[PDB]
Amino acid sequence: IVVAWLVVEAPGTGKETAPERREVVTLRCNHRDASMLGSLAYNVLLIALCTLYAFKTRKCPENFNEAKFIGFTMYTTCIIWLAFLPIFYVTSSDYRVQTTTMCVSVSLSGSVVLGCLFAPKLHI
Amino acid sequence: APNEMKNMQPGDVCCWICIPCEPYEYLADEFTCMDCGSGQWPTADLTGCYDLPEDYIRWEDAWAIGPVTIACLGFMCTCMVVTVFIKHNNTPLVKASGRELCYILLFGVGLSYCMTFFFIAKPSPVICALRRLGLGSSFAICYSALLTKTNCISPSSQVFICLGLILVQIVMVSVWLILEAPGTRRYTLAEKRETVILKCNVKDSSMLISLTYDVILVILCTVYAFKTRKCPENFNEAKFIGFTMYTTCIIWLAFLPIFYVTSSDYRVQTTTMCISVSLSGFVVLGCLFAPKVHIILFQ
Amino acid sequence: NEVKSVQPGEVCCWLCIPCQPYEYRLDEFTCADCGLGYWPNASLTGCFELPQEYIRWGDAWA
Ligand SMILES: CCCCCCCCCCCCCCCC(=O)OC[C@H](COP(=O)(O)OCCN)OC(=O)CCCCCCCCCCCCCCC
Ligand SMILES: CC(C)CCC[C@@H](C)[C@H]1CC[C@H]2[C@@H]3CC=C4C[C@@H](O)CC[C@]4(C)[C@H]3CC[C@]12C
Ligand SMILES: CC(C)CCC[C@@H](C)[C@H]1CC[C@H]2[C@@H]3CC=C4C[C@@H](O)CC[C@]4(C)[C@H]3CC[C@]12C
Ligand SMILES: CC(C)CCC[C@@H](C)[C@H]1CC[C@H]2[C@@H]3CC=C4C[C@@H](O)CC[C@]4(C)[C@H]3CC[C@]12C
Ligand SMILES: CCCCn1ccc(N2CCC(c3ccccc3)CC2)c(Cl)c1=O
Repeated sequence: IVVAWLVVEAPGTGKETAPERREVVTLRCNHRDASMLGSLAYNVLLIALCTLYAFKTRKCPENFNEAKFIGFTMYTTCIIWLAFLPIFYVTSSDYRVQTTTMCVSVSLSGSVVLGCLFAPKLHI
Repeated sequence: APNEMKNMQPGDVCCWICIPCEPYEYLADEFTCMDCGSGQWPTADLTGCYDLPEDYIRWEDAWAIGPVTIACLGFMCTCMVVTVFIKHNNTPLVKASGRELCYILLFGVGLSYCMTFFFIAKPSPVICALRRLGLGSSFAICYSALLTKTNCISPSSQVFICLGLILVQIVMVSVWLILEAPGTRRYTLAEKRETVILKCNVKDSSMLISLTYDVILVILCTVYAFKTRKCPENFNEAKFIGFTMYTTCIIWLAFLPIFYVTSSDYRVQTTTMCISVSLSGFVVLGCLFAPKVHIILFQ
Repeated sequence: NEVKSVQPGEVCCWLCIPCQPYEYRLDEFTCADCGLGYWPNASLTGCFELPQEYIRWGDAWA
């Protein structure tokens, strides 16, 4: 699906100008941040299916039961992205802030996934 | 034309050259362009700035459609929870452990649901004072009830200590309010003189420290829940309270940096406050009452 | 700098006024604009610009 979205468009990185800021010029990708809304929806559906299946592995032995360690991860990721979206909307400073915010969000999401999934197993 | 465009004489009175000055500057004299007060726009005749009406309030619109819908959904959810608690749980021993405490917690959650209606309304000194006091009062009620729940895992003493923990926060909020209740004033934005935003000018930072005092309370409740989750209270609710504590910790730790970052935009001020309050209320109600109603319907 | 001198009434003297800062192409009698993305601040008579989005290995935010 992302290739089908990618094939239609093409890498068009180039300088961009703003009417209210002419002394500074910046270059970025030619695709808007809303282009991956389909991928976001697909991931949301995948998370919903994961939660639904976790709701069915409830009555399982502790070794095979993880309905108290992966349900948190979906909620934590949802909170992370629903907090990143307003910051992205309000900042609108293409030079630095969006790169830092996205990198921090991705790194912390990976960290929370690791801590919720394997850190209890490493502890054992 | 005199449309905000003044004329200078190069070297003779008879000859003049007309050059437009700033659009926000008016003509005090024929040969002078001068700025006027903030929040006022120059008139077409360029003789005197007229005060722009304060129509930039958070009126009901597409932005406001979300918070009110979430508020009414939460009101329906808490009404259903309250009627289930009062219908098929008063006489059974399931709800006998924390009946009054759960009821006052539900009242606090309902007031927090009204809090989004307080936020969305137009600013005024009385409504600003009421909103500022409630923002501490409702959450103090909720988390004092949560802390008493944690300590339970005698009822009169618990109720009295919860009331005292509520009253100390009430007194702190009262002194904060007697400091500067009204706070109402005009707001001026650089390079945005066309738009004048009418909002309560009480410090967002001062509201932030009030919220972080309540956050220190949250952390106390969360560490207590994490300490006491090891031994259940024979009803398997200590772990549920602990999970609620961690989820609210997550919500607040999300809410503080985003608010600090977006302190500029007043619409995002009005929206994120409501979103966070509604999410906290939804998650606490779910994680603390959904298993209760599930076991009630199963039995 | 940033001021253009014009003398319509007479040649004896001119009433120089500062025009927009983003137009500095000529700067002898009238100020003219330059191309998009080119700041007219090179040799007081030309336009130049520097690339951005190169904060790789930057101490400020990277
Ligand atoms: C509207 C905002 C949020 C609303 C409500 C949030 C739901 C809870 C928040 C954190 C999840 C932890 C679950 C509580 C643990 C417990 O108490 O029990 C856990 C129970 C069952 O496990 P168990 O019975 O075996 O006991 C375990 C003993 N330790 O849940 C489940 O695994 C059921 C499967 C998950 C279904 C709901 C999960 C929702 C996550 C994503 C939803 C999207 C929200 C988007 C918000 C922006
Ligand atoms: C998967 C489900 C549970 C997510 C629910 C998210 C809800 C609570 C919130 C999160 C972000 C919110 C959106 C944020 C911004 C806008 C733009 C505004 O002009 C209209 C409302 C709208 C579109 C909001 C609607 C409600 C919203 C979608
Ligand atoms: C897990 C939760 C807390 C994540 C919330 C969203 C992420 C993207 C938040 C968490 C803390 C935030 C940072 C907090 C403070 C600042 C300093 C400010 O001058 C620029 C924005 C910046 C650098 C924020 C960027 C966005 C940020 C990294
Ligand atoms: C996404 C928005 C609408 C919020 C919806 C939250 C719902 C789906 C969640 C929140 C809390 C959840 C409950 C939390 C704990 C338990 C106890 C467990 O033994 C069975 C599932 C049960 C009863 C969950 C069912 C689903 C539940 C009610
Ligand atoms: C809940 C599922 C999480 C996984 N996830 C999260 C975000 C995500 N983005 C696509 C769109 C996002 C975005 C879109 C518009 C404005 C701001 C931001 C930015 C990045 C993907 Cl593509 C993903 O897959």
